[PDB]
Amino acid sequence: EHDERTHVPVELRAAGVVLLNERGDILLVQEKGIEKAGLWHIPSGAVEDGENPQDAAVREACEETGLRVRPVKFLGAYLGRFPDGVLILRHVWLAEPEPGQTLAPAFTDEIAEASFVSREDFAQLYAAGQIRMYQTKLFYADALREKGFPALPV
Amino acid sequence: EHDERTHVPVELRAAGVVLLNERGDILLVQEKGIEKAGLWHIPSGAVEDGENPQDAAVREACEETGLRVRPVKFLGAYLGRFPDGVLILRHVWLAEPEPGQTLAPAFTDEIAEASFVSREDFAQLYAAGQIRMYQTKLFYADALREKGFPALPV
Repeated sequence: EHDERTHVPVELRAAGVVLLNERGDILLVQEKGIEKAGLWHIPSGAVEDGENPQDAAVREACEETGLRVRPVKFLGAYLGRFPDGVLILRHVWLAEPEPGQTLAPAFTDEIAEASFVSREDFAQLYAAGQIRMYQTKLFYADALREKGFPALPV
Repeated sequence: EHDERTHVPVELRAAGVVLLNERGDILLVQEKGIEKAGLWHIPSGAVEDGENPQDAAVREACEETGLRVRPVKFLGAYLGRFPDGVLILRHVWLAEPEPGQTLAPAFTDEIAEASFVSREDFAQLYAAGQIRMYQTKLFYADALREKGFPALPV
C-alpha cells in the first residue's frame, strides 16, 4: 500500500442493522409519509463524530425500534453524495435481538412505525418500489446467506 | 434518510486489523525497502469483490503474519483516492490472536517482515515518520482505549 493516494473526507457517517428474527424476517422502519405511504428502510442513524460506528448501529436500532440488539457480523459500507457535495458513509451489521423483547417503535416526525416483514412480503415491497434504498435488499440477501436461511423469492 | 443523494462507486476495498497482544503491543507489517528501511503498516489486504470485508481482514492477517486472529470489534473505515481517480475504502477491526501461536511472516516482494511493537517504540516510529498511514496511530489509540490499556506516550 506504498502507492500514493489522497484523502477523501467523509463528513457524515450512518450506522444501521439488518436485524433478523428466528424465522429470517427482517426488521424495517417506515418513514412518515412522502395518499402515498412512507417508504421502508433498515433501523439506522447518525454516527456521532468520533463515536464507534458499531456501537452507533446498536444505539440507533434501540432508539428507533425499542429493541436491544447484538451486532453479529459486519456486512458492508457504501458511499453516497448529497447535492451539496457532502459524502455520507453508511455502515451495516447483521444483528440479532436480545431474547424476550417487545417491538415498541419510537414514533416521530420521521418514523411512522417499525416492524418485522417476511422474506416473501419483502420481495413484494421491493418489486413495488417501497424499499427506500435498494441496498437493503442486497444486505438482506447477505444476511440470509450468513444465517443459512432460504434466499429471497427468486 | 429520504433526502436524495447519488451513489459514489468505490472500486477497491481493503481490510485489516489492529491486533494487540496481552501487553497492548501492536502487530505491524514492514514493507520491503522504499539505505532507507521500508515503512510499517497494519496487516491488511484486498477484499475480493463480493466477499465479506470482516472475513477478508481475518484472512489477510493470517496470510501476512501467519497468525489466526479473531475480530473483536469494528473500529472504522476511511477513504482514499489514487491519482487515476480510483477510490479505495480501508476497513479496520480490533482483533486478538488465537492462543498458542508463533509469528511466522510471509516474506514477499512487498513484505520484509512483521512483528509486535510496544506502545513506546510505536510512538518513536510515528515521530520518526516510519508509519506509512497515520491512521494507524489513530486506530491504535482507539484499540488501546477499547482494551483499557494506557494511552500512547503523551
